[PDB]
Amino acid sequence: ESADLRALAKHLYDSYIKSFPLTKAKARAILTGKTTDKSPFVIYDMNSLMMGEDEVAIRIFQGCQFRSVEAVQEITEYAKSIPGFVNLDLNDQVTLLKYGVHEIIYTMLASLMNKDGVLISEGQGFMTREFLKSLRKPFGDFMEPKFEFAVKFNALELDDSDLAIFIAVIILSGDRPGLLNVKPIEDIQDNLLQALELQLKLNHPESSQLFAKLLQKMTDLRQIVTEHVQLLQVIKKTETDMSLHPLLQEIYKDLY
Ligand SMILES: CN(CCOc1ccc(C[C@@H]2SC(=O)NC2=O)cc1)c1ccccn1
Repeated sequence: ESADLRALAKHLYDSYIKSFPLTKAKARAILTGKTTDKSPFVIYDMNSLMMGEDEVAIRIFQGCQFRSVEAVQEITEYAKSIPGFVNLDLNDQVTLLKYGVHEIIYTMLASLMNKDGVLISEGQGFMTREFLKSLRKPFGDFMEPKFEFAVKFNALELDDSDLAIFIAVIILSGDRPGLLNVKPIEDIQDNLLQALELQLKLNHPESSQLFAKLLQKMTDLRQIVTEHVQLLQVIKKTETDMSLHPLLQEIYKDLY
C-alpha cells in the first residue's frame, strides 16, 4: 500500500492543479520576477489603488470577501477528489467544508505572500503590507496575522505537491464540531497523514521533523481564523451595514 500512498499523493496533486488556477510555483515566479509578461502592478497607496484598474478600506475588505467566495468554490471542487469524501454523510461533508475552508484559504494565501505584500487578481496585482497596515481602524490590522503566519509558514519551503496533501489533511479533520460519523473521517485522514509523511520524507530528505513541524502549524492556522472572527465582531459592533456575502454568512454562522 506504500504504492497507494504514492498514487494517492499524485492524485491529490493533480486535482489540486486542476482546482487552483494560481499555484505556489507560479506565484513564486511572479514574486521574484522570473518574468516580463508576468510582473504585477503594485498597489501601495490610495492613488495607485485607484490607478489599480488592471470607502477604500471598505472596498479592499469586500475585495477580500470576493476572493474567499472564489476560494470556497475551488476548495470545494478539490474536496470532491479526496478519496472517501463524497462518500461521507453529506451533513458531514458540509461540516468539514465549513470548518475547513478558512484554514485552507490562509494556507494558500501564504503561497501568495512575501515579507512585503500579497499577490492579487490571479497574480496580476500586488498589494503591499504597509499599505494594508495603513487602512483605518478596524481594517488597519486585519491582514498582519496572515503575514506573520505566512512568513513562518513559507520558511518550511513546501511546494505545491506537499501542499496538496496537507490541505486534504486539514479538511478531513475528525475533530470538527458536530460530526455524526467520525470514524470514517479518521480512516481517511490516517491515509492522508501517511501519504503526507512519505511525501515529506521523499521531497525533503534533509529536513528533520518537517512532518511534525508542519502539523504544529495547524495550531497557528486555527488561531488566525479564531482571531479573524473576533475581528468580524469588532467590525460588526462598529460599522453600519457591514453585511457579508451570503456564502460567508452560512460559513461563519455557528463557527466557534
Ligand atoms: C488583500 N487581498 C488578498 C486576499 O486576502 C484575503 C484576506 C482575507 C480573506 C478571508 C476573507 S475576509 C473575511 O472577512 N472573510 C473571508 O473569508 C481572503 C483573502 C485582496 C484580494 C482581493 C482584493 C483585495 N485584496
